[PDB]
Amino acid sequence: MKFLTTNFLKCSVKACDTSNDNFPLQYDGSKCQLVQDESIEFNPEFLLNIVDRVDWPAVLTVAAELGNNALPPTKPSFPSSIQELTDDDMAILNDLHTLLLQTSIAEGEMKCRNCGHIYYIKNGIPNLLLPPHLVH
Ligand SMILES: [Zn+2]
Repeated sequence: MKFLTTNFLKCSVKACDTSNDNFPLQYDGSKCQLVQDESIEFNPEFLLNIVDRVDWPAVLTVAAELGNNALPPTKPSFPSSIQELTDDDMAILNDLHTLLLQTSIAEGEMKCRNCGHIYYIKNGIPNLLLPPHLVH
């Protein structure tokens, strides 16, 4: 499951819905095996839409769990059109593409910070229901 998905997965126990600790889940980085899918094509327009949607604090938390400590504490901001993007903006976009879309968890384990429920990812598939669309 793509790194991006960790930004939209909360504990499936209904009693946890009211907790501030139901999301994000706590990924066990000692157990999560990561794989790169480089066949996913870079699309800046699509990526800009994605970056706008993510909860940045949860990106930072999960990334650190999975061994990435090179992200800025504030979500990168970008101009309103592709034409206005700098080379530096594009380099950031490329890095975000690699992180959010090309990086997948093939196998792993993650838990609810509120209730301690342990979930699993097997052959890239979590045993918690995936949402049909990604929104906060
Ligand atoms: Zn829970």
